[PDB]
Amino acid sequence: KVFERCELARTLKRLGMDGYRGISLANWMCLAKWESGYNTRATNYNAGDRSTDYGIFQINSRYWCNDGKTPGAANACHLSCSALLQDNIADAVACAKRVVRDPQGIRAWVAWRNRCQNRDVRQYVQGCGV
Repeated sequence: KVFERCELARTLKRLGMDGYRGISLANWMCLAKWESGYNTRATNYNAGDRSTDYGIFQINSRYWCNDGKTPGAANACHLSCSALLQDNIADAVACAKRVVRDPQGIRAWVAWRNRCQNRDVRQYVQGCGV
């Protein structure tokens, strides 16, 4: 499913993402936008290390979810990577919450550093009523 901007903003707030571990809703929106373009079925294979990024937040199989084919990987979210390809984003959100509970926080995604960090991210939530 490809979410519309404000539709996603409202869904994320209801799932308790606003201010989670100090991360504002607009930051989560900026992350989803640059990671998948708000697309829940997005997958990206990394030929370099044999891992795959899954879903709206593009969560990596090396540490967060199990897909069976990634070498010496972990599954911190205790989920099949398939769970991160559903239209219902509850599982993806629960896993994203787990990722930021680590010391790096939102910095775990290099895309956030490149496209969101130190920028005016207000635009991602403007007019959405959140």
